[PDB]
Amino acid sequence: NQALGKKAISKMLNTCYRILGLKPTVIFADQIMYTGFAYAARSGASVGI
Amino acid sequence: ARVTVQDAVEKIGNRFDLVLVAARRARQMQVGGKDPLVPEENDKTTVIALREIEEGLINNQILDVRERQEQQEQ
Repeated sequence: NQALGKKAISKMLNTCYRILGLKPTVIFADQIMYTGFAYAARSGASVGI
Repeated sequence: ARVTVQDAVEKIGNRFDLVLVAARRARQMQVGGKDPLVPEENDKTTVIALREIEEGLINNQILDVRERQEQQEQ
């Protein structure tokens, strides 16, 4: 329930590692990467003048 | 396929000795004179030895007592 700006993501991954273990944090990292890529492409943010 | 060896690590905790144990088990099953105790999923003997350790059926003491048993047999 935040903006997840490259610092909340790191903290969330750290809590997942320090709470659950190693396999769940690996699967979580892969899922985060995939969903981020898909939704960044869907948004279509572009830089104009 | 064992993508993570965390459980095998914690079964016998060194992250350094399990390499030796798995190497010994793989040599036994690859050179000859051994058969896997877990079902073979057409994978290499490396992950088979690691899965054997993960299930808890192979460690240093068990391997040593088995070797003693075969030496006594011959």
